[PDB]
Amino acid sequence: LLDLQKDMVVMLLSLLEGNVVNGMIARQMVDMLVESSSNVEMILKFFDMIVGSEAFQDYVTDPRGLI
Amino acid sequence: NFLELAESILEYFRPYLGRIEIMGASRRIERIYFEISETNRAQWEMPQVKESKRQFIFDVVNEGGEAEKMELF
Amino acid sequence: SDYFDTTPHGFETHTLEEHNLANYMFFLMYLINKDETEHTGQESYVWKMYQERCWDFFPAGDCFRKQYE
Repeated sequence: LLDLQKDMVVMLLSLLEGNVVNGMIARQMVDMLVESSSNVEMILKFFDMIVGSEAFQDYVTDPRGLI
Repeated sequence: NFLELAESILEYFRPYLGRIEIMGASRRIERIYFEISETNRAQWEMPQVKESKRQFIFDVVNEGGEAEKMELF
Repeated sequence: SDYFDTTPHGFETHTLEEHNLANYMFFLMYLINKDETEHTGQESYVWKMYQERCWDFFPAGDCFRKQYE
């Protein structure tokens, strides 16, 4: 799924190489990201995730990990 | 607003979100974006690689500044 | 240089493809090595003014790019 994810956005990045500043084709992209506002908010907030590693160091139990 | 909502990702990838400008095909200046290996945003920092860039700019500004000034780069 | 960097590369062309100093000399060869009957109206003009040492014909300020858009 994630693999596919890339490809999807990749086509979008293949859709934006030709842009002016306020090109139609790009502001339609913003228009969809805002049409899918919270819906995209979810994917971007999936990327809160190493990263949290230090918090494990805050209350590590037995070096392998475990909390 | 949607991106102020998304700040963390941009903050993480900022170091190695490469970007430049080109006069690409359409004559207008496209601004491409490209991945940079985090090793590439490191190897170009500490060593001779910085001073070599300094030697470079010294060898261009004092010698080039002309039609080669892109090419030599 | 700064006006002529507005175009790509630019100023190095203006010093070659345009005025390039030398070509005024080749053109002064071309006038002196050419029959007075054979001149074109442009070249006859430049020849005449050259005889009178008015020297207006050298561009000053304006060039072909300054003159146009």
